[PDB]
Amino acid sequence: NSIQIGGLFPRGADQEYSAFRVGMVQFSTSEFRLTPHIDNLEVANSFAVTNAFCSQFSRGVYAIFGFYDKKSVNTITSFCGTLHVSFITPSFPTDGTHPFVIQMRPDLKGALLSLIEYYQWDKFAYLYDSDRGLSTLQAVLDSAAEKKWQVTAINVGNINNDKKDETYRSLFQDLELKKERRVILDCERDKVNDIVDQVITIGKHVKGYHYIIANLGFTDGDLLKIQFGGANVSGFQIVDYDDSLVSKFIERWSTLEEKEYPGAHTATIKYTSALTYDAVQVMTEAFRNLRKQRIEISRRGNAGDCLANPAVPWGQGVEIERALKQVQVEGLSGNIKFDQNGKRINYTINIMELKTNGPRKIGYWSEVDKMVVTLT
Amino acid sequence: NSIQIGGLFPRGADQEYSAFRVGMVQFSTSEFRLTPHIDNLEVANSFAVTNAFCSQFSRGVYAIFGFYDKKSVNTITSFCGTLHVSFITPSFPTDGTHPFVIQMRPDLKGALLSLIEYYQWDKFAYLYDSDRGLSTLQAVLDSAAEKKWQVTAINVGNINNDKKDETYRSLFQDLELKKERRVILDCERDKVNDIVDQVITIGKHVKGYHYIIANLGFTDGDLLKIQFGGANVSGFQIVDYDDSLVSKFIERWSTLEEKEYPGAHTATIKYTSALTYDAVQVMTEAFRNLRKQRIEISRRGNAGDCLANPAVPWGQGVEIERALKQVQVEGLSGNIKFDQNGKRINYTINIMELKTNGPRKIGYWSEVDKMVVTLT
Amino acid sequence: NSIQIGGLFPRGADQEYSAFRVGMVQFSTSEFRLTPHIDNLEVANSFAVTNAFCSQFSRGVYAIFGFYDKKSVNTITSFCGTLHVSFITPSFPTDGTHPFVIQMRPDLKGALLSLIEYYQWDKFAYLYDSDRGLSTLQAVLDSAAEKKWQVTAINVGNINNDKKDETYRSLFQDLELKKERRVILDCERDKVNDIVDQVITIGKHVKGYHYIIANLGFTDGDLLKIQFGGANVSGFQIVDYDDSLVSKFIERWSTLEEKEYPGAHTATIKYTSALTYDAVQVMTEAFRNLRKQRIEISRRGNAGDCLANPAVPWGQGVEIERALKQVQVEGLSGNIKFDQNGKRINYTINIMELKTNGPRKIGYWSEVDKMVVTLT
Amino acid sequence: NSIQIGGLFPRGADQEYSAFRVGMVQFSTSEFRLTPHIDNLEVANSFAVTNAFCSQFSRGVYAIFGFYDKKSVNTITSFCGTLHVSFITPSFPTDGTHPFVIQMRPDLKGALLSLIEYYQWDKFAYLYDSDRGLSTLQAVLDSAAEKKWQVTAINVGNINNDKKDETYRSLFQDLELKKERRVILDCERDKVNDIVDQVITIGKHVKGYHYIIANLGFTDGDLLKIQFGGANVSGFQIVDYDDSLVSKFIERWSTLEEKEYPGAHTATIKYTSALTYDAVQVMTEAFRNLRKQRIEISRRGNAGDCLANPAVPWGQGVEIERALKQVQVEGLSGNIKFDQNGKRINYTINIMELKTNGPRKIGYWSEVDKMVVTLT
Ligand SMILES: *[C@@H]1O[C@H](CO)[C@@H](O[C@@H]2O[C@H](CO)[C@@H](O[C@@H]3O[C@H](CO)[C@@H](O)[C@H](O)[C@@H]3O)[C@H](O)[C@H]2NC(C)=O)[C@H](O)[C@H]1NC(C)=O
Ligand SMILES: *[C@@H]1O[C@H](CO)[C@@H](O[C@@H]2O[C@H](CO)[C@@H](O[C@@H]3O[C@H](CO)[C@@H](O)[C@H](O)[C@@H]3O)[C@H](O)[C@H]2NC(C)=O)[C@H](O)[C@H]1NC(C)=O
Ligand SMILES: *[C@@H]1O[C@H](CO)[C@@H](O[C@@H]2O[C@H](CO)[C@@H](O[C@@H]3O[C@H](CO)[C@@H](O)[C@H](O)[C@@H]3O)[C@H](O)[C@H]2NC(C)=O)[C@H](O)[C@H]1NC(C)=O
Ligand SMILES: *[C@@H]1O[C@H](CO)[C@@H](O[C@@H]2O[C@H](CO)[C@@H](O[C@@H]3O[C@H](CO)[C@@H](O)[C@H](O)[C@@H]3O)[C@H](O)[C@H]2NC(C)=O)[C@H](O)[C@H]1NC(C)=O
Ligand SMILES: *[C@@H]1O[C@H](CO)[C@@H](O[C@@H]2O[C@H](CO)[C@@H](O)[C@H](O)[C@H]2NC(C)=O)[C@H](O)[C@H]1NC(C)=O
Ligand SMILES: *[C@@H]1O[C@H](CO)[C@@H](O[C@@H]2O[C@H](CO)[C@@H](O)[C@H](O)[C@H]2NC(C)=O)[C@H](O)[C@H]1NC(C)=O
Ligand SMILES: *[C@@H]1O[C@H](CO)[C@@H](O[C@@H]2O[C@H](CO)[C@@H](O)[C@H](O)[C@H]2NC(C)=O)[C@H](O)[C@H]1NC(C)=O
Ligand SMILES: *[C@@H]1O[C@H](CO)[C@@H](O[C@@H]2O[C@H](CO)[C@@H](O)[C@H](O)[C@H]2NC(C)=O)[C@H](O)[C@H]1NC(C)=O
Repeated sequence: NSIQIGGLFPRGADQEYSAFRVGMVQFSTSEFRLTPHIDNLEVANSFAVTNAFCSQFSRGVYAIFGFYDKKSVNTITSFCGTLHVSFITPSFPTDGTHPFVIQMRPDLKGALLSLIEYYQWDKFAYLYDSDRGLSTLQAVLDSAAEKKWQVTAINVGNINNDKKDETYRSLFQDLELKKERRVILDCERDKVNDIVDQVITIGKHVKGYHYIIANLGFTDGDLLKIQFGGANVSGFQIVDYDDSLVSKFIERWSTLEEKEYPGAHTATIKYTSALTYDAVQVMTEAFRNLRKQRIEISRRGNAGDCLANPAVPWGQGVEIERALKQVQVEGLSGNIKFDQNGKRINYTINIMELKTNGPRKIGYWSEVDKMVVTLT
Repeated sequence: NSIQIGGLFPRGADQEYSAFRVGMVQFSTSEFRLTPHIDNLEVANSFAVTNAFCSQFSRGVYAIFGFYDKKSVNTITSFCGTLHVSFITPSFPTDGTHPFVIQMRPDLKGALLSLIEYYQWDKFAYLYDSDRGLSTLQAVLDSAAEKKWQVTAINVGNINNDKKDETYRSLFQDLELKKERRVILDCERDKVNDIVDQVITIGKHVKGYHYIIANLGFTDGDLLKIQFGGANVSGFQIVDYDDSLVSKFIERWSTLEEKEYPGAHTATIKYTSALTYDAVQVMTEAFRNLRKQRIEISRRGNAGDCLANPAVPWGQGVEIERALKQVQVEGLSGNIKFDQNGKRINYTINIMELKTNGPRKIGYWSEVDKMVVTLT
Repeated sequence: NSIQIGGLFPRGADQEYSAFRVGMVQFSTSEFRLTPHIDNLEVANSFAVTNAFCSQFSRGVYAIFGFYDKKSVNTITSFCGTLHVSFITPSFPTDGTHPFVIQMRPDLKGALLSLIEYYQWDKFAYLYDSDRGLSTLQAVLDSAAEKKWQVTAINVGNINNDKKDETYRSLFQDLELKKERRVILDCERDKVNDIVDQVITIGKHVKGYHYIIANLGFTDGDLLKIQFGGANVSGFQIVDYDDSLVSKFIERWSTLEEKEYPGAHTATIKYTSALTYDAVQVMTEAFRNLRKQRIEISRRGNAGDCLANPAVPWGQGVEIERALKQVQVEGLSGNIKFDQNGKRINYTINIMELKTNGPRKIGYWSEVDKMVVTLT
Repeated sequence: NSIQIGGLFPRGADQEYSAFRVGMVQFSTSEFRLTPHIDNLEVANSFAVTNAFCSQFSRGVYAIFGFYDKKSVNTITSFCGTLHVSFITPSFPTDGTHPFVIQMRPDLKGALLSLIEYYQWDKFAYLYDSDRGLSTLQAVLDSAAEKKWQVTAINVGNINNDKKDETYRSLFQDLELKKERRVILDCERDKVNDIVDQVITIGKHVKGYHYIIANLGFTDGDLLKIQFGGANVSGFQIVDYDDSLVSKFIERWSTLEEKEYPGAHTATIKYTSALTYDAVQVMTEAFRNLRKQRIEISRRGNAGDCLANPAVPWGQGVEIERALKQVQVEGLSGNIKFDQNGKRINYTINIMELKTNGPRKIGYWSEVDKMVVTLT
């Protein structure tokens, strides 16, 4: 027995594809071995996204895995919820109840606001980028209205790379006029690193300036260049490198070569690749549970084409969705439990601060609890 | 000769389709005869949008007219820019330079900020809706950062109809705590009408309050219920009902029947329908200019399909885009000139206020000029 | 046996006729069977009223039910007192002791003045209408002479529908000059509804204002549009919807159909219909008491005609009047006891106010007692 | 040739019937002599009013003359406007556009308010009686609202004759508390005389107390008993005893006996009888004009009965109405001109003050002009 699936990896996700392969070979069980068909493309081009989607749909697959941006999430959700096709993705969640989508990246607004109100903040800033959405921004604004805050929102995505230095320096210069020393950074690795570069240039890495990285790869970025500025730097983490299974995976990972497994001969791993690993795990577990449910869902014939008018769903797809949304395991990120829509639940988000002795966890967060303090 | 085009209209665009037909029958001529191919659908469904686009592309069209939304704009832009197929639309303009897309709805952030600084505001509120994007909100915030303002942003898009009453009344009830007497409404006609209903129900249309309808359909809404409250009100109107050709069109319009041309036996008209009329005008003018420039665009063969790998555009698409962007005429909205990106320029936006007698034009805004007031 | 009566209902008394039929079918019994003879007409036309009266008198009726107005009350009273034919009516009671007329609508001047002195008013306004007379106005004035008040009386009866808007808005506009924030509305349901519409349109339902609905149909009007304005409101309600038999009647009432019993598939009921129900009740009780007292009333011969000169009454008319005035039962309006003149006594009028949650009974007024407040 | 008409005179209108006969014999022209059928009755009993009306309608008459009170005006207006029958009356006018009615008593609100504002009044009283209506009261109240006055309205009609002295004395006693010396009296001869008696009893006839009699018989009442109190007494007049025709009529009138012409051996005459005279005159003139219009309107057959269902008008009645409403002569009251409704126009109202030398005219009033001052 075998299975046909699809992989939508953007040009440049070498580490993510490496982790995908590592998981496919680790969880490989002769009882049922999967057979994917990768398709790399510009993920921000809905045209190519739909091309690959229809290719993998006609290929006769049951589930699809891949990323998406704020320019293709709508396309993906529509196509999936129409053709009743499960789509797994670590990319940012969706601002709605989009079915047939398995969002592995947990939420962040909760822990972010918890940390904020824990540091007792009332006037700060928020530098955002539209590369992921504006749900965090909307949550921040509503919490400010309900908390009597004074936010200073700014966008740093439309700013090209040719005038970045001049612009950023201008923003940091005209920011001190309001005596604003505390700051937030809702951007990806590239943007946060460019911003830290501009910061070290202006020399604002001195103490009194607090910084929050509103992502999960607090350890993936270049940090040692500002760890000595005495600044109040913080950040979140989703992977805990000090656990049994994650440490074993890291041992098996760093010892790999950068030729047959690019972006894999390191001690740290991107949370995106960790979630790709966990996604391989959960897909294997769901298909195994189906195999153990005394059910065969082999497509009767060719699945068809996207443009089939009218639509042409198949209930066994709903069964696959229900199976995927009924999993509970422990992966690199931790307890992986889902809800009826697809979002994650009952997860852990380790908080981290940058101290002279390196990053140090100072507690965790969850949905049932508020922020916790562990480091005495 | 004859020409074939496409049409994408939502479920409920009766007035817009009527205006489209009116323009088709008015601007027609023996020179060329358009051959539309209408296709109604849920414009917020990317799958249906792709289906309609591919149908009208296989039909062998030379251009397309239609609307879009926050959940289909990226799909439309990608498909057009890839297939080199133009696409006219009055919907909210894109946040970038997307080729092969003719935007008819001019920008609003400039005039809005000019009006705000004219009224000399420093602490107000902003009610937005996830219907046309948050470009206006982002601009308001990134300009408040430099204008020393205190904004209070709120969303009203995720509100259901059963709880709309209790929710709206809670908003303004909370705003009393902050002493918020000045407000901005960046919402659609129905949403602003519901907001105004709740406002008058609560008793806030009385003097001491100010409101701003952040849209071009100022008169498009029902203001008679808030005209005699004594509260400041302001807005924008892209069509000046006191002009020659617009008055002639209104004469030909109100006289018509609500049977063959629904939403037509009235003196008011929605800016969406006005822009539809102007769109038909500019398309006819462009095709006439092309046929007059001793040119040939007729497709030698068929179009194939969207998913033809690799993508295969056709040459005359660039010429058609250059034509549609090389137009300078006048219509309901006023002068109609586009830039390389396709957005409008050298346009005017008449500012208005709600007096006890009726809404009068206090001034107008431009791109090369600021908010020119009219003291009279 | 059977009994024949008459019925005079205006053009539009659907709810009242429905309540009449409901009472006829409810209070019926094998003891006696009523035999109504309905006759609709313009109640404000004395000629038509005389025609109907003479028709139903020649028909050989033993009593009559029906309404009247300021232009027919004298006709009805004279005809009845001359022919010794009783006449039940919920319409406004007469300004005197007119025999053979059973008034069901209890007085209001006492409770109104008690409420006024309870709120401690000294300078207010009074809007009246030439629809039920000016007894309330005359009493208000002759009591202000002794209470040291400053009244501002205004009429709204001679206002047409085309100019109602501009006229109503002019009234309250002029009242601002006198700083008139307290008001009384002695008008019908439709008139008070129009007044309230114009009030909310102008922005005077906000705090700092007080209103009093000088009628028993407090809930009969639409208050949801003025409930959340923040302005004081008060009124009277003769039917307490929170009682056993009234609740049972409402259960039997709302369940009914709007086809056979129009204006019946609702939980609210107009005091006119309630008094119609109570009128049927008391008439049945009186005829049963008569048949039980070993009496005979059946007319030996016909009735002749109204204009029989000289007038020739019949003896049992005085007995029927004594019976109808010798009744003491309970119904929707409450206890039902009459005096020698025929007006009601030992009744109750529940005072009410408009709270944000709903209209609650703050107290009640009586004849032998004053305005008993309920602090709870 | 002859004519049949009707006369509705209340029991006690001996002087009015005498004047009626005097006019019928004076204007008696052999060209056409009228033949009335008098019918005395209690004018405040609509039953008897309708009885007499139907009697004179079946008798085969063309026009009707008589009085009415505030308890029969509606009956009269309805019957007339229904059967299209002209009704002449000196009684108080109607508060509406009641057709087929000839109101000979001019208006009074105009001249009353003119005199008031001429004496420069701002705080006074108003003692009214419902024996005529409340139009004067409503006019006074609206003029007060539009003039910033402080009126003190009081009713003295409901007060029986057994407690009149005690009540009146109480009102005069508790009136001085507001320092109210100026007073108005809107009552008939009996009530005004009783009030003057109570006044002379209390001794309030001293100067400083002003009094206005809001009727036209300022000279018909008992005045010499208070003419010496030095009070500021005023009053209106409609008849000027110092003119040619009126003086000749008085000469022919006083010389008559009180046996064949009761209430006629005097030097003064009631304005009601003067208007009866003028009504005889105008009816004769209208019938003469019809005779001179080459038209015969003899009823084809028996006119029928009131209760004829449906109604049974006749256009020649409309012709009679148009003829009566197209007269212009000079009678005891002066220029008698009518309007489309029936009211009078272009008349004179001589004002009068009570001085030690007796009543003295001090000007006049009209509809085209305001109050005038003649007595230097
Ligand atoms: C950077 O991080 C350090 C912790 O490593 C922060 O230290 C402490 O900051 C808190 C927050 O302000 C202080 O608490 C407060 O004291 C102020 C004094 O007026 C009071 O108003 C607050 O309500 C609160 O109680 C705390 O005393 C302070 N202690 C030490 C040893 O630093 C530091 O504030 C952070 N700086 C920035 C710019 O975020
Ligand atoms: C509604 O609109 C009216 C007029 O458009 C506003 O009246 C305006 O109120 C502002 C502030 O109260 C006035 O500005 C101030 O004027 C004084 C001089 O009186 C000056 O000393 C201050 O420095 C400031 O400039 C403005 O003059 C006044 N406009 C007019 C025509 O009188 C009103 O405030 C608006 N209401 C709301 C709730 O927005
Ligand atoms: C609407 O109703 C409320 C309450 O029913 C009214 O509040 C009432 O206002 C009056 C006058 O402002 C208060 O009377 C005064 O109270 C003070 C003590 O605060 C006393 O010294 C005065 O001699 C006088 O009695 C009354 O207490 C107050 N009621 C409550 C419960 O606070 C309000 O005025 C009404 N508004 C209108 C427009 O009628
Ligand atoms: C009774 O009638 C006599 C006329 O025969 C009135 O005489 C005059 O009354 C007028 C009205 O008040 C006086 O005019 C005023 O003088 C006051 C003084 O403060 C002024 O405030 C007014 O604006 C007006 O100009 C007039 O002087 C006075 N003259 C005489 C010789 O009496 C009398 O007032 C009447 N009394 C009453 C109680 O109606
Ligand atoms: C939520 O997730 C936690 C993850 O720890 C669940 O709890 C424990 O589950 C892990 C496996 O994920 C076991 O190894 C542990 O023995 C469990 N107990 C403890 C104390 O760690 C937990 O059951 C999940 N559910 C809820 C409702 O919290
Ligand atoms: C911008 O638009 C204006 C119209 O608002 C245009 O100028 C008018 O164009 C006509 C020709 O169609 C000229 O005759 C007028 O003189 C122009 N207006 C003025 C004030 O001169 C034109 O398209 C643009 N004009 C400018 C100055 O940019
Ligand atoms: C006035 O009306 C009341 C009802 O509001 C009546 O009294 C109730 O009548 C019942 C008999 O039907 C008695 O059992 C109750 O005791 C009465 N009420 C009270 C408080 O005692 C009755 O018709 C009149 N009562 C009075 C006191 O006038
Ligand atoms: C209004 O009535 C007057 C009454 O005097 C009319 O005028 C005079 O009419 C009388 C007859 O009624 C004549 O004897 C006079 O010769 C007329 N003139 C004068 C100066 O008295 C008058 O015509 C009527 N019409 C209007 C519009 O006022």
